[PDB]
Amino acid sequence: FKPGVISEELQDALGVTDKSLPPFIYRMRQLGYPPGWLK
Amino acid sequence: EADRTLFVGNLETKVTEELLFELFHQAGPVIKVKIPKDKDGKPKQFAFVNFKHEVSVPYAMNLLNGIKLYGRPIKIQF
Ligand SMILES: [Br-]
Repeated sequence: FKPGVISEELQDALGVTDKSLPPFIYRMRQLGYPPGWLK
Repeated sequence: EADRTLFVGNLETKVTEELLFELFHQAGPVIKVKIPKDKDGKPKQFAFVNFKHEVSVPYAMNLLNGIKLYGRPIKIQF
């Protein structure tokens, strides 16, 4: 599980311009570590 | 007895099962994503995301609801 690492197909779907900007990591830091990955 | 299924709607037509798999994989391990068919075999505008664990469902709701895919914000009603 590598958070915010996504494929090029998903980047185009998300509309991400810059591949070095990790998506979803900012909010995960707030929500906490996804519980379904702990187990 | 545990419900690990999410209903996600308002999907743009280009959204695929593999695309949703990778996206919801961020919220937790995903088992499968199914986009049901119409009476003429047409894909519907919603999908079922089945997680390995129930706890992944509320988390994905907060993390991923409203995210725009191809300009269309997904709606996670489940
Ligand atoms: Br986000």
